[PDB]
Amino acid sequence: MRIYQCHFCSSPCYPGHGIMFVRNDAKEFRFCRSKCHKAFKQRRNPRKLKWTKAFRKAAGKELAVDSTLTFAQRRNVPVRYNRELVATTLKAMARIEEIRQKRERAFYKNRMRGNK
Amino acid sequence: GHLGFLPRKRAASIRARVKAFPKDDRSKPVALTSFLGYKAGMTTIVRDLDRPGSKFHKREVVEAVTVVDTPPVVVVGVVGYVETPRGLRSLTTVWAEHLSDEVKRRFYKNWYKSKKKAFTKYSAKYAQDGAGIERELARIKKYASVVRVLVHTQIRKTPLAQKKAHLAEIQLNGGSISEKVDWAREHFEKTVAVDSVFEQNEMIDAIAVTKGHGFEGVARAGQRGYHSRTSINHKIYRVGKGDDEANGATSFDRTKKTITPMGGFVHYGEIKNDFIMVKGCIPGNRKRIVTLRKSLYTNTSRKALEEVSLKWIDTASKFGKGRFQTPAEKHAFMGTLKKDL
Amino acid sequence: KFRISLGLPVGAIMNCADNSGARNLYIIAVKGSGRLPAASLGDMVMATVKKGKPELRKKVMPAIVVRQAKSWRRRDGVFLYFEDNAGVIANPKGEMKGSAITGPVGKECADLWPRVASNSGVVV
Amino acid sequence: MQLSWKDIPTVAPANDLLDIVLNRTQRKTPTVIRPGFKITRIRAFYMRKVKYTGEGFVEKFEDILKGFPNINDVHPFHRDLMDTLYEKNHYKISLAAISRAKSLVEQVARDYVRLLKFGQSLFQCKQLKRAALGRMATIVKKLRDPLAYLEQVRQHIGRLPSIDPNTRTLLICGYPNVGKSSFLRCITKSDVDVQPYAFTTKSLYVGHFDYKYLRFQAIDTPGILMNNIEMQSIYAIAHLRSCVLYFMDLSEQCGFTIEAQVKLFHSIKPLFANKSVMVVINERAQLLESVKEVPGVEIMTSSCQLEENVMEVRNKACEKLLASRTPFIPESVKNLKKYDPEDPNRRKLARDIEAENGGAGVFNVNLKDKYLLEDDEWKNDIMPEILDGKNVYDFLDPEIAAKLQALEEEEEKLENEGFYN
Amino acid sequence: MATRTQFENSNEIGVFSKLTNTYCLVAVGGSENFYSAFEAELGDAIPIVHTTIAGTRIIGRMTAGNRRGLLVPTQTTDQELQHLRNSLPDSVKIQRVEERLSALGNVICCNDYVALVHPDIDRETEELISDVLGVEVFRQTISGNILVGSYCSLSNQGGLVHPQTSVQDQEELSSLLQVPLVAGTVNRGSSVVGAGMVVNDYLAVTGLDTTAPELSVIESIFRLQ
RNA sequence: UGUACAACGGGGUAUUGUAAGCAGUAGAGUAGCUGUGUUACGAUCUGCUGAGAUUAAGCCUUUGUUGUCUGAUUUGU
RNA sequence: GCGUCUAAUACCUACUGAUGAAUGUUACCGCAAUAGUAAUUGAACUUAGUACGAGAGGAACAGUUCAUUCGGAUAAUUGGUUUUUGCGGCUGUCUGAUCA
RNA sequence: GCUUGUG
Repeated sequence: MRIYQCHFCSSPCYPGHGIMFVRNDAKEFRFCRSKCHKAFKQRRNPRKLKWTKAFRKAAGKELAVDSTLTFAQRRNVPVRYNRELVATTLKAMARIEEIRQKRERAFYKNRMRGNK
Repeated sequence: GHLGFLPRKRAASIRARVKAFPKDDRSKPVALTSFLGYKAGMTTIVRDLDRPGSKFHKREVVEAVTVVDTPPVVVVGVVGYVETPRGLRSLTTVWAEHLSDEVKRRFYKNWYKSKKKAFTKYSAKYAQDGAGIERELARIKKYASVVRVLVHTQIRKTPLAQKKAHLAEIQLNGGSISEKVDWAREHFEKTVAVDSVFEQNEMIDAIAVTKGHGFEGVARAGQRGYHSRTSINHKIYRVGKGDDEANGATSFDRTKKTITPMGGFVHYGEIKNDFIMVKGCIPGNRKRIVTLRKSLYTNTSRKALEEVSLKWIDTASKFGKGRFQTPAEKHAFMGTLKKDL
Repeated sequence: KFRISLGLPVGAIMNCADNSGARNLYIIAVKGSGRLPAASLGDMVMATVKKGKPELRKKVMPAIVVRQAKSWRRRDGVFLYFEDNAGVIANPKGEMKGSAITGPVGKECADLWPRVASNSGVVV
Repeated sequence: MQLSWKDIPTVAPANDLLDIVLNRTQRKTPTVIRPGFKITRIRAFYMRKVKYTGEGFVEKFEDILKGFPNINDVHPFHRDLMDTLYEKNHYKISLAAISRAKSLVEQVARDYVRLLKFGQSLFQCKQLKRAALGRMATIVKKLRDPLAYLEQVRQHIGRLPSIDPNTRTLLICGYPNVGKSSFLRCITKSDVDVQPYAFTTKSLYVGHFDYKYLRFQAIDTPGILMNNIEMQSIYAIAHLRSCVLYFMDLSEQCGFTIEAQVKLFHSIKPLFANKSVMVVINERAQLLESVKEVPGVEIMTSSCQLEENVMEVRNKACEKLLASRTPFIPESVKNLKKYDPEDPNRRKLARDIEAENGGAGVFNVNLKDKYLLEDDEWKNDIMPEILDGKNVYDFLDPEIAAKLQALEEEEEKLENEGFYN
Repeated sequence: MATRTQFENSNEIGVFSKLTNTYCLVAVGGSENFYSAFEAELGDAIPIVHTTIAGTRIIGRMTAGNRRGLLVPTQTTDQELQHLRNSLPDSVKIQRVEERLSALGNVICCNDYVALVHPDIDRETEELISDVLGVEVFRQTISGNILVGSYCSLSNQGGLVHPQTSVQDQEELSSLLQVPLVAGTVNRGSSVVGAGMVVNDYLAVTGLDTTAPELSVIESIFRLQ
């Protein structure tokens, strides 16, 4: 099983959900619920839609770049199985979830300061 | 249409009684021939398909399964049957004297108006020095050749706006009927867990009333739906437990998310008690009582002997085009919002 | 041969996905399968070239559909579809007549036709 | 297929064909009619029955004609073979009779269809239908002898050898069963007896073998002394594009003298001497050497008691007919013994293991313990691949111990300052 | 060493399996006899692993590589990659390659020392192949066919080039690879030798339909004996 | 007359998509005061604002507010 | 029994549906005389390149895996489908002006 | 108390 961010909305694409498009350019475009796929069919730019993650990241509504983003890179070269490595990765992911939540909360607080 | 299922009249009652029971033997331990449950929505399942000779051997297969609530069932009585030229005849019935309020309500159409005298006199009679019950048990044991145990579902443990319990007879598949009544003595007022009867990878058949529609237009008008239907070769994928976490977890996913979809099931509540997961669909809509049985026959085929390898269970919100599996994941992906602060 | 979503109508014209000199295929037969008949990805169908060199015109030849363009449920759950209908021409034994196949090639079709996969440069 | 004719359908005996056709037309066509039926309805009923019977007869005759090949147009060699096995004129007569019977049946059916339309009574139409059916039956019965002849010739044509005269081949010839029968029995899988009596073989036995990966076929001549067998052998020697291997006997085998063999060879010499002849022999030998004087014949003494030498003769005949940075090999490969399919000590292949467990059917093989690891004790792992909605493969990598420490240090460098406020 | 085999009554051996001087890969088809066919001629000398690419039985033509390492297309799932790594010795490198196309086996024709790829292949793909596999990369085509990987086959002892390859092209390829090259057919006149058969420095596998002349030509060109 | 139920409200899940209004240096274009030269009008843009609205008439939950719990008839070995 | 390029294309009664007096009342459970009855055809690895066969060609059962047709069911994912006339925008456009 | 295959 694999999970990929929607090409349009960047939302997670769980197995058996959404739809995929194979244009003549021969690359996989993963899509979330129909709404965004139909929006893509209209050639709408996700970087300009107010309600999509791409615009928010580009517009700076949420933290555009963070150190935590580099830890979620899909490794290309395979790695030999190791139970200790699996457990350490699970612990690291558990800690990274909390760290990312804290950083996102801090960024949101630093963005809502304009309400004062 | 199929002439076999004609006539297409409506079912006699919401609950479809078991037409036949699995063959009986006098060597195996006593066990329940069938169990009662309630249809609870549907969900997707993805797992590796270990099947010799198949094109997708050792591959991943995505398929849909239904979820049926199966709260622990409690025994309330036993019915004995003697053999006669005119078929089986019920000679006597017994009760445990501790009938719950739910089963008492089943005998009344207007509970609040009633004085609630369901088993007061019977309860007093049972409270004698065993003469009024031991004699009946001995008579049942002496003559009865097959023993059926009366049980009902704990409706109070189900998120349904119905206090009325469902009472149906359950047959025993063996046990040297002397030992059948001995086991019944040891199970009066007790509850039988789902895991103590059924198990994963076991092939079972389901009998229930399918979705009804009403008047509908053999080139003639008539009733459509709401008929008893039996579906066989239904594989049990996951056996749920209502006394532990990780109900929806797997050795692969190993997440602490419950099987209940985000926001709850559509037109149904939340599954917290014991539940059963079977591939395909059962002929019955949501909030519908269903019964399970072991196919009435010994299934030695590969589809039966094969062992499931559940990898991941979908729990996204069936309410609309749900995408997030757990509230924590949604919060992490979406982040804090004006609602939080 | 696992079931896939059909939808190709009889008489449909699909682009020729090989450099054999043809550009379209006129499907007139659903040979190899048992009501309104229809073709599907990976199915061998006899067709006649409508647009192309005169040599290939008016003669029925076998063809294999490499693209359907209609949404179908893959056995792995993920739904996918192509941009347009396409097919390739080959002999009844599966030997690809075209030297090379162009455009996307269905994974399900390539798996069931090893010769097509060999001559197919773009799987999926 | 020009080299075989086993596809011919079996011919139906005189009575069998008529009975089969009558039953077929009776079963398919309607059967119940009444005198009160409309005249047009009875007309259509009888016309349909007669037409169906006629079409059945025509189809049977056409199938018989199509199956049986035209002797003239098959091949000169096959034509001569058939003319030796049968009579060309008689066979053509039978074919013409079949064609004429089919044409007469067609004409009678058409005429009766054109005639029955003017009947008045039901019995008149019934009598006309009986007339057509009886005419067809009489026409069929007139072919009682040719039908049997066709059946007999079909029963034999289907078992004739399918030789290809165009491809390279070798012919063995000589006096009846001088020993060439043993030569054929040892040069090819073909099993032929070598009994001492003259005509041990009564047909052109054929066998195939491969030399230098080139396909070769050999034909065993029954014998040469006129007779039909002798004519067939002569035609096979002449028409076939094959060399002829004459057989002789230095011993008393077959009870024939060398002089008789020499005389026969000289008598038949003119029509095969130019085909690259070879002579095999199983103080009169001086006269036998006179054959060496012929430019195109060579002789080599031998015997059937040492039939292991047939390979040398085969090789000679085939040659005469035709003339007319270091690699990376692991040391393990160069050390492991080659697998022996029958050695009791041979390693048990995965095929045997699967068969013992139940084969590729009821039993499914497992890949556990097959993959290498640092430790084999913990081989049993599930590889969750997912955790809290995040793919493990996006985090499964070495050195994570230092990355986690660095991340914790970075978090500590901000928690103390309360930057998250 | 030359052996005749068929995978589930299929003649295309080079499609259902990938074989090299250091490892061998076969499909996961229900017919295990295909694995036993390779085991008989190889045994435990080199690892033989059941594997697939995106669940396909065409792993042979979906992947390309040499003794130094193996390459897989983007369609290969991470689970398949980790299974291959676990089942493949660490001495052999594994590296996923991303391209518009997916058929790496048809697009890359290479041996233990040289590689021939699609002229318009990804720019970084040539560097990745040179690094992981340690072989030269040449943007060239043989027999006027774009799919060099399937049409042609290369090894260290020799190479069976397309039967229609010109004499000049054969001479140039032999001078570049420093190994003999001869044009011929396989699998009873099958022009796509690479898909029909696989070959290494010490073993050759061909379809059952392969006629005796084709087997002799394969033995001679690769100098097995 | 109590895990009783109804109507609202809150929370959970979803559809759509950034609201009425406020302030601004971001500001087409017109006027004045000849080089954001300056200031009024002012198409739009920016932050509040993944904000606002809907949310069961056949979704889930309920601790919060609040109301109800008695109207006639029939049935006998 | 089942189909008929594929293995092959030789004005009232009846009706399905739904009420309904009855026997001491009501209610729960169960048996079944009875009327109907269903699955269907092919391919795919085996066994096989074995038996057979000079060759060309090429068996079958036990077991396993798939698809067509016909029937009973489900919206778990996708499409259809919208008086949720839900949301946002827009056209003519009125409440004097702007929201609504 | 008609009808069905051999001029």
